[PDB]
Amino acid sequence: TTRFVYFVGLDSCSSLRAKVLESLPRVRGLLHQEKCVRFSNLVDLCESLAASDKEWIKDKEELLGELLDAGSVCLTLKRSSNVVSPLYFQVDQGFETLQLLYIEYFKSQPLGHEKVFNFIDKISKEGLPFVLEFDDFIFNEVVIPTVQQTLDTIIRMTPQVSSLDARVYLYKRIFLPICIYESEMHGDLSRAWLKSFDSDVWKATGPLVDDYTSTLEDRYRLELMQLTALLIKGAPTALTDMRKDIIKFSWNYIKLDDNTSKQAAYVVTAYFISRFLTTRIFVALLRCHQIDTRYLVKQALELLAPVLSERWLKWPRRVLSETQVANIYQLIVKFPDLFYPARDHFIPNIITAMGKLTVLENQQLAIDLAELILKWETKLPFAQREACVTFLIRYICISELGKRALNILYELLGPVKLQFFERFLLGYCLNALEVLAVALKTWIIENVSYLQKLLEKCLQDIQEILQKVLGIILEAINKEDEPEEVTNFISLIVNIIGVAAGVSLCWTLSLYRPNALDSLLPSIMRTFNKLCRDHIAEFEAKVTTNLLEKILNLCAADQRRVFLSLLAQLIDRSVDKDMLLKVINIVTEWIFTTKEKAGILGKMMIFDLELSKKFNQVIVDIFESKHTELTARMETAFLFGTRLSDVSIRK
Amino acid sequence: VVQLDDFATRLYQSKHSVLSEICDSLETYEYFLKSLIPLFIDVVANSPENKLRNITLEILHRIDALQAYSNEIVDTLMDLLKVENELNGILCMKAITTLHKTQEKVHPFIDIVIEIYSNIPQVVEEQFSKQLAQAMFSFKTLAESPITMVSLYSSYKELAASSLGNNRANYGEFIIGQVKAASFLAYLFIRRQAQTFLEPYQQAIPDIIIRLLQDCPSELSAARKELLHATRHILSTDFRKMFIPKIDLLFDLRVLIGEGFTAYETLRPLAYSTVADFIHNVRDHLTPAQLWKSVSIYCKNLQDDSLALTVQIMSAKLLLNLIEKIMRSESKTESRQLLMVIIDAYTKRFKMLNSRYNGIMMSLQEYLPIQVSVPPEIDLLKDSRYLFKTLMTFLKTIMIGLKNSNPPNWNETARGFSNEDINILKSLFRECILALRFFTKEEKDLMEIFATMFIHIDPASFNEIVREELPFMYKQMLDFASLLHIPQFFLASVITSSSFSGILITFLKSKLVDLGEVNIIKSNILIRLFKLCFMSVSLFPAANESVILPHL
Repeated sequence: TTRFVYFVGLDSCSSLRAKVLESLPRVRGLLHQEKCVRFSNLVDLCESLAASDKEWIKDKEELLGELLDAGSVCLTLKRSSNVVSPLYFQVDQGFETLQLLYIEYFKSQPLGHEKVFNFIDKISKEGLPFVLEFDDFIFNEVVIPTVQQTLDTIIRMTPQVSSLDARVYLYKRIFLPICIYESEMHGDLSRAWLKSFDSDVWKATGPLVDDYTSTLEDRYRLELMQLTALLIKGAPTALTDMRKDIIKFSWNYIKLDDNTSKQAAYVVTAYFISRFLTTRIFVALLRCHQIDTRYLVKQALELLAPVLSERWLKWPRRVLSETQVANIYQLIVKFPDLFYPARDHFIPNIITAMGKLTVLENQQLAIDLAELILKWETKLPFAQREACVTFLIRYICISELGKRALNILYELLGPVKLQFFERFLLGYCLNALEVLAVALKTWIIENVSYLQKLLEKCLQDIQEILQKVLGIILEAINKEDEPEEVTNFISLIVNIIGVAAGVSLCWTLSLYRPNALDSLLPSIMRTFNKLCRDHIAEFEAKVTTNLLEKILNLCAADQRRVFLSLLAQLIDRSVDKDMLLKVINIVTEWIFTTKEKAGILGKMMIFDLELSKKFNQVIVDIFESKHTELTARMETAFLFGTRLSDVSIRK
Repeated sequence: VVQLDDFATRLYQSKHSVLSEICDSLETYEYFLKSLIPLFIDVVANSPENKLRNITLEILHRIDALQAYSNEIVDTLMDLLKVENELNGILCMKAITTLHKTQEKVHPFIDIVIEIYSNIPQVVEEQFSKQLAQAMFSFKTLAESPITMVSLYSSYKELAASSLGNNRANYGEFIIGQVKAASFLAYLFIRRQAQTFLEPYQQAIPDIIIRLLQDCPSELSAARKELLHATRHILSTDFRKMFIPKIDLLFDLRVLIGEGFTAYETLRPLAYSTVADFIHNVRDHLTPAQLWKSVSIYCKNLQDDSLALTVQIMSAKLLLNLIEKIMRSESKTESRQLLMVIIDAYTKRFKMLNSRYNGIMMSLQEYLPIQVSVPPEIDLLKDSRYLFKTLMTFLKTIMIGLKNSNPPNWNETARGFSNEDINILKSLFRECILALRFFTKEEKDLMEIFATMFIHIDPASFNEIVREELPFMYKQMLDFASLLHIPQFFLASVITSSSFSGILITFLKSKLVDLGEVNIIKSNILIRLFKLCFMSVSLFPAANESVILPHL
């Protein structure tokens, strides 16, 4: 029979296909006579016919219903789990191929009653709708007055008794995407499905909601909650009768015994209150909870707090009067931090509670609580600022999260204990960052004064943090002398060393003052570090080379000997971008040691066979502005630049 | 001094004094505890006297006289455990247990806890309170805390209470007592691995656990989670793992009873992990019908997209675990049907993965108003890559096992397939090559795994698959050139080279007509295919000379 299916599929046997079409009623007769008659064979005939002729399936709805019934009974036969393998795949291929036939027949005409008839039939079949084709059809349906009337039909025939819980869940799983997608472009979702929804759902589900049992229709309950919430978000409910119906609806689902659905009911009630007596709901929602319930209660609290002001913070404070639940309270006091001035007395108590609780998820909660305490202390009125600075300094010492804590500590200390944190590798780096940030901004001055100890002793990365702290403190003081001395010592150490710690020290010294050892071009140590960088071309040496020291060492003239050594090393070593730039700058300043300039020119010429192009452009500028060995090497450079490929310099 | 502050705080009104003392304790040694006792002395749950006593107990728990307070707490716990009334001593029992952990009367405290646990069955029998059962569980924990030898007597009392356990107020009390008995059984299971069980019947505790699972309502989600924890502690003991299968006939009873949505959410991952470990241990003794039930339920779980990546991947791990039991038995045609279902499930998973390719580079569920769980933040592309790589690794061994299960010279070579087998293999090829589009060395290794898993297939079925799907081969190389490696790996092996040369050469001869007018990239792919076919004869001249001679 499968060979017969293929033969019918081929276009050559058109007469045979027509003869088979003549016998369309007869072939189903043998099926009505499972094991004896293969459903898969007849369905395979069906897809061969459908592929051959597109008009074939337009009038096979009775045939499709008979095939659905046959598939249902065959599946019930194949659901036995006694012997190892009575389930044979041919019925399965029949199932998904019948699904494809249904997809094609649904593409034939846009009416949506046949899909829900299929859903009604599919209550007993274990096989779910085909993942690709059926979901593509659903998406096409989702992607207008016809949409509204289809939704109206969907809602009007929704409560059919023949539907079962799983198929109802799939039915709602398909109903939601059209609602949300239209909500993406919606103005108010008032474009007549809700008209029948008025009477067909909340009044109809009265016996269902009054069950007071936690069973499988919790899916129905949760989807009703979600749909009502979406409708409220759209807000087309001008009339108040449906509003009263929905508030009674929410109260009744509050009355259900199942917990998670109950916090879902509170979430729906919070949405209803936000859209437009609530103190009891608030105080009940402040009660303890677990993970699956904490997510719901915290979402309800977040959506309920902003609208509770006009409908107040004494009750949560009283609740705190009598952990994970404590973390939830920290969240629900951190969010209304903007509302903290309204409850003036709550701000100091909340700040104290946050400070007490602060001293993974736990670390994030502690950081959030510390930030909330700092913000509440700042916005409460001083003594609060000092307390916030001390708490943030302690948090930073305990602990980029450390950089954020340091910034928070500096902000709190802006407007005494910060000096102790500044007083002498994650903890050391955090302390150095806090000292630097506080110096940049009562406690701020003490931390700036004590940042010298942090710079000298942070307690490689810790040393870099301490050097950066010294540089930042010196720059802020420039706008005490101890931060400047610490920065100068760090610069001297980095320049003498000639890895990232030295580069950070050089950058901090350059930022603090141009007169630092690394910053100052005439300084011998910085030029020696540049020479060390050029020899191998050790991040301190690279920072010194990139700084103004290497470029302006030639103009300083000491730095002259170190610059000559740098030029000799660069000529001896391979050409590198930083080394070539330093050599070019040194030569330009020398023209405006002679042997060092000659060596730099020779190194550039060797690098020629874009850096040499830039050096030759500088040479062009010099000649526009315009010792025998220097003259000879200038001869060589001039002729080599003439030989170069670039048109501009040659011309 | 704290004692001075307490004395200052001390210096109808009883409730107000208790509230003020509690507030002072919240705001703020032996002397401090010493001053607290007169304050409590100076100062039916709703009853004002009971409320004041509870407030004093809470204050004592928050914070010589400490020994007297501990003795009073022990007496209150003993009274609460023995009798339904005066059950408000849970805080006192917790404070006494905390004091025992850290003052030298730990052994008398453990003895009192054991006495309370032994009197708990009498209280339960008389009632048939719930707080009495909770106090019994707390006493069992407090007795397990020290290294005292009374642990054996405490365990015997707990076992007796569990055996005894196995109106709305009555229903709630029974549920809470069942939860407390579940906690006690979990403690007993934790202590069971250390030494041989002294209970008269080893399987009696698993039977009690199963009965409690049946009895526990869906409302008590925490109780069912604790029962799940007890079940995962069951897997530690091997003898109990041997005893369970004769009792756990149904692997799905725990899920059917969990009709609540809370259970419907929490049960799947952890409970399926418990059964995963259990089946890993007891695959030898599984009934073939039970083997089908397990493989089918885990196929459905893998099929369901509501589950997380971990659940699907561990289901796949158990699937490759069960192919061992599949091939250990006789290589009958009926046995291979389960493996065919396995590969069909894998293909369906690949189909669902491929359906979301364009979306990654329905999934519109982020905008629902009420989310019942924290939304995942895992990157879709990285998750797809990891899932596909691990599933490919699983299919490597799955296909090796399929090769080592040839049905009736047939066993050695030329395994026989039915039409459905060719259909499902062509599907697997379809979605696998479609998934390779997710896009180096890792992709080359994946293609090598693919080549290894399809070279060992029967040459006739392999030839049919290649002949049917090579147009899709070409359609895919037209997009990404990295797929050119699969024909190279096919021609590299001597087994598949002789056929693949013929199929590829006839397809290229068919498509030679349009090679001219087509653009540069597509023509380049075509010439690369021709070049690969031409080195195919160079690599293995003996088998390729005859096939490539006529077309030249």
